[PDB]
Amino acid sequence: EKREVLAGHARRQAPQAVDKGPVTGDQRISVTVVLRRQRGDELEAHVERQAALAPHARVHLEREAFAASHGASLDDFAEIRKFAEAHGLTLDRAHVAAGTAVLSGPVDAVNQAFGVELRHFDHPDGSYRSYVGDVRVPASIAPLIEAVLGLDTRPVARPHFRLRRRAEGEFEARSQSAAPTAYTPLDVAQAYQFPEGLDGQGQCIAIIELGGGYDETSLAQYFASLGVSAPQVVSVSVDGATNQPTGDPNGPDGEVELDIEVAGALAPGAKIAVYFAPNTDAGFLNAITTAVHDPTHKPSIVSISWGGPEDSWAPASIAAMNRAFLDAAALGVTVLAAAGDSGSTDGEQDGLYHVDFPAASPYVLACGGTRLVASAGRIERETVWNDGPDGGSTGGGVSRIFPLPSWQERANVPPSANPGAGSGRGVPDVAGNADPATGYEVVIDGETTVIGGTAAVAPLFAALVARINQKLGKPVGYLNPTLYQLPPEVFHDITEGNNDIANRARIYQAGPGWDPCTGLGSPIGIRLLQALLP
Ligand SMILES: [Ca+2]
Repeated sequence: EKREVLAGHARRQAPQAVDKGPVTGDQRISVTVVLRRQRGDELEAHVERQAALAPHARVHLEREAFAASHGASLDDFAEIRKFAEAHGLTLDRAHVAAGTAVLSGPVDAVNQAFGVELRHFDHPDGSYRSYVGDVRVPASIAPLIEAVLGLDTRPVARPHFRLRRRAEGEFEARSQSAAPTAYTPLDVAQAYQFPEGLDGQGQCIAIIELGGGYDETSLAQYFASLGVSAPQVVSVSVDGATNQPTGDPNGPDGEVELDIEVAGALAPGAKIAVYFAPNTDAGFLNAITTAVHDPTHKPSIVSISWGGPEDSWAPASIAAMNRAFLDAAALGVTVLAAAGDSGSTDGEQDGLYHVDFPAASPYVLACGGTRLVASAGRIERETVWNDGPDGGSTGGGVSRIFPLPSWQERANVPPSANPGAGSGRGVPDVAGNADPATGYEVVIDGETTVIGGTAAVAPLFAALVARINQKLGKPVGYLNPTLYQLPPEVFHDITEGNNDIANRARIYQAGPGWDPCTGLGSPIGIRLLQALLP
């Protein structure tokens, strides 16, 4: 019958990608379809509505009631199964609350079902399969499908951490005022006045990982060296991915282990659930929906240190991710994400500034990066993290996908620096120490070293939220609107520096109040808690 284009799936060949022929032989391949769901408008409105309410008197939805009220319908899954069967695909697994389904079949079947021709591509960052053109499905099913992910398997995200390269002191003079010292997460938390007497007991922090793994020896050695009891850590497999260390310190293991060590050191009473998934748009989405809707571990917080330029994703994939973050906000789950570690250009050399996703989502607490100089438990100096082209810098900027939220509009978010300007959601929301030169001591694959990157800030603040949730007795959930309504005295304002590592324009620059390098600044823990208490 007639076919219909599914919006947001158009793709031209990627820059630097080389076509290596059609995918054939017909091995079995899997994709994730995102279905329409019941009462989608009400869901968005409910969250957008609760904004005018302090998170300690709001009404969030419950996981057990969510599927029936806002999940995809069984009638719709039946139609998706009919569509699958009619094209040689199988509906392998349904996720009712999240409103998604995994379908698999030989390439010819996937090609036919979605109106694409999958091709092999070689690229400097890794070979993958993808399509050039658009996705078209039978008109009869088109209304039921909002997105198809996994057709393109290019690595979708980068873990936003960096290993320290320089540790040696100044020749004929060893001083301390910005380096070459390092901190434990506890030292940083003290500088940010995290509320004490709290360890996150009763909370579960979900940590999303798109590669690598952790080993118990590195973790045990780390916590023992701090003289603290280690948190309970469990691994969760998504789409067949598992806890699989590779042994490379600059590989995904570095991210996995720093995430656990930073969050665990500060909220050792929290259960840390680590969700492993493939590094593809489908894997990333499935890791987030699995954690957000997890009936077993029931996380109250999700920490993400992986991401990619918002323009490197298919629009339909970003929309599906954003919907999963809307679910988290509706369910009272806080989602934090590193804002990027490659400055205002986010690792792209096309002559444009780019912000990183998921940080760009209005439903995510975007975490920027600073260089922190602290001593005797106090902040002596805190500036924008910018160590140049090869050293990295905090992500930050103006989204070209998401409009400026009403709750963020009074902050000093500027128009985009790109040609044409234009308003958009400002990145980041808050910031914390991320400079490897004033980094965090960690144990990665058995060795003691120092790391930085905004990848450390998401777990740092995830632990802060866990402590605050413990004190409040109930989860704070979606915090963004609240943060922008709080008095400025709740934050340590960063006013000096810029996150431009591409040119001399000082792209974006810090200043009094909100800026596109550090957002509202570093939270002052005890003040934030006090402001959230009834
Ligand atoms: Ca500022």
